[PDB]
Amino acid sequence: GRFVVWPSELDSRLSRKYGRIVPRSIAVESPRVEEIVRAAEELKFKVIRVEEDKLLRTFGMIVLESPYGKSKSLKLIAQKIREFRRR
Amino acid sequence: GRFVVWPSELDSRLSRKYGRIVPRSIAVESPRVEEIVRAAEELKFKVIRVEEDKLNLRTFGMIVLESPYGKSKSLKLIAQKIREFRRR
Amino acid sequence: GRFVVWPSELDSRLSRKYGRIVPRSIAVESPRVEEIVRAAEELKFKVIRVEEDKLNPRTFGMIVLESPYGKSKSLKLIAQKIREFRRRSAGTL
Amino acid sequence: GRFVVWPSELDSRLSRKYGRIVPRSIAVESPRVEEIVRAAEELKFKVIRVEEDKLNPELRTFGMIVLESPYGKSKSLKLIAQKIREFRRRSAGTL
Ligand SMILES: [Br-]
Ligand SMILES: [Br-]
Ligand SMILES: [Br-]
Ligand SMILES: [Br-]
Ligand SMILES: [Br-]
Ligand SMILES: [Br-]
Ligand SMILES: [Br-]
Ligand SMILES: [Br-]
Ligand SMILES: [Br-]
Ligand SMILES: [Br-]
Ligand SMILES: [Br-]
Ligand SMILES: [Br-]
Ligand SMILES: [Br-]
Ligand SMILES: [Br-]
Ligand SMILES: [Br-]
Ligand SMILES: [Br-]
Ligand SMILES: [Br-]
Ligand SMILES: [Br-]
Ligand SMILES: [Br-]
Ligand SMILES: [Br-]
Ligand SMILES: [Br-]
Ligand SMILES: [Br-]
Ligand SMILES: [Br-]
Ligand SMILES: [Br-]
Ligand SMILES: [Br-]
Ligand SMILES: [Br-]
Ligand SMILES: [Br-]
Ligand SMILES: [Br-]
Ligand SMILES: [Br-]
Ligand SMILES: [Br-]
Ligand SMILES: [Br-]
Ligand SMILES: [Br-]
Ligand SMILES: [Br-]
Ligand SMILES: [Br-]
Ligand SMILES: [Br-]
Ligand SMILES: [Br-]
Ligand SMILES: [Br-]
Ligand SMILES: [Br-]
Repeated sequence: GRFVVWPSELDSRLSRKYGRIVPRSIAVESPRVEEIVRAAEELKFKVIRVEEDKLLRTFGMIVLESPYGKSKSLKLIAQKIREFRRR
Repeated sequence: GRFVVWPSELDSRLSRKYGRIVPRSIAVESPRVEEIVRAAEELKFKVIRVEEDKLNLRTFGMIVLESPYGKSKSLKLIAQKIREFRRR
Repeated sequence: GRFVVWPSELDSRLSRKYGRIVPRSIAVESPRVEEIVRAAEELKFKVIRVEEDKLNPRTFGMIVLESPYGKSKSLKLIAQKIREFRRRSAGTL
Repeated sequence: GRFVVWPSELDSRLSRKYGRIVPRSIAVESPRVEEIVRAAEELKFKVIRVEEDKLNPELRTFGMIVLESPYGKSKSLKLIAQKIREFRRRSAGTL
């Protein structure tokens, strides 16, 4: 359905307590808003909103619409970002 | 622990497909960012980030919170506090 | 005209080099986005967009407004309105 | 000095009433936040803050940049606009 993706949810540098949701092996180090959006589009998810504030440290959020629930979508996104990085 | 809260997650005007997470009876109608921040503060959750963009005003936003509880339980507690504020 | 207001433009805590536009005596300490919005509404300026980001540590943002005056005059009027708001609040109760 | 750049200030698609500061021929069509940042960096300005919000009505964009420049804002906006025009000509392969 529709949900928010917060980059920390996919960040392998973080504990679950600090925001990571995906298993650390699936997660990637310091995922960027730009990478998440790129993956979402490759995965044919609809991008509803992308907000980014850079102060440079980046703070951001993405709202997505997907054929699947958030958990599954986050994994597909993390895997896609890993692909991007392996090339 | 730490997690994001997107207002649509506790919006009773939305189906689960369109973003709602909490049970529709606990959900509240059109929760505002300010309402969520106020509830979090009353619940002694730590507010880490609050972003809001308002256009023409239609609002878009997110809150990052630190809670002793997981997101599901925290969203429910927040919804209840918002209901309480509104009732006054 | 339509123009952006950046809160630092009227912040007396800041030097001109760091972004303050209005004279220091008219500027106010740490103007909040919400106060600028309230001032604009009392001044009958139309608010087109309000963006704010608050980070735990604090506040960043911008307001797009329409005003019958140029930006420089409008900033001064907003600063003076906020000064009035804060004073009215202080004397209350 | 430090100041804000609001992309509409240099957007040739807009009238002055809707926010455009610089002359229309210097302004460029729909300058993107990222283009302004790229221009500022090329011009040796220092970028302090960049905010952008993109909403699906591809996406409608809203944003602002805080910059530091040796020049006043009016001249900096013109320099930025003309630099973006140059980048775009390069991307188009038209000099
Ligand atoms: Br774990
Ligand atoms: Br989380
Ligand atoms: Br993006
Ligand atoms: Br949204
Ligand atoms: Br964040
Ligand atoms: Br699923
Ligand atoms: Br996987
Ligand atoms: Br989260
Ligand atoms: Br954060
Ligand atoms: Br939103
Ligand atoms: Br929970
Ligand atoms: Br629960
Ligand atoms: Br409760
Ligand atoms: Br402006
Ligand atoms: Br303007
Ligand atoms: Br406001
Ligand atoms: Br706008
Ligand atoms: Br700022
Ligand atoms: Br005037
Ligand atoms: Br524009
Ligand atoms: Br505009
Ligand atoms: Br004009
Ligand atoms: Br005009
Ligand atoms: Br012209
Ligand atoms: Br022209
Ligand atoms: Br032009
Ligand atoms: Br152009
Ligand atoms: Br164009
Ligand atoms: Br950028
Ligand atoms: Br050089
Ligand atoms: Br800033
Ligand atoms: Br804007
Ligand atoms: Br400089
Ligand atoms: Br100059
Ligand atoms: Br100017
Ligand atoms: Br151009
Ligand atoms: Br061309
Ligand atoms: Br040519």
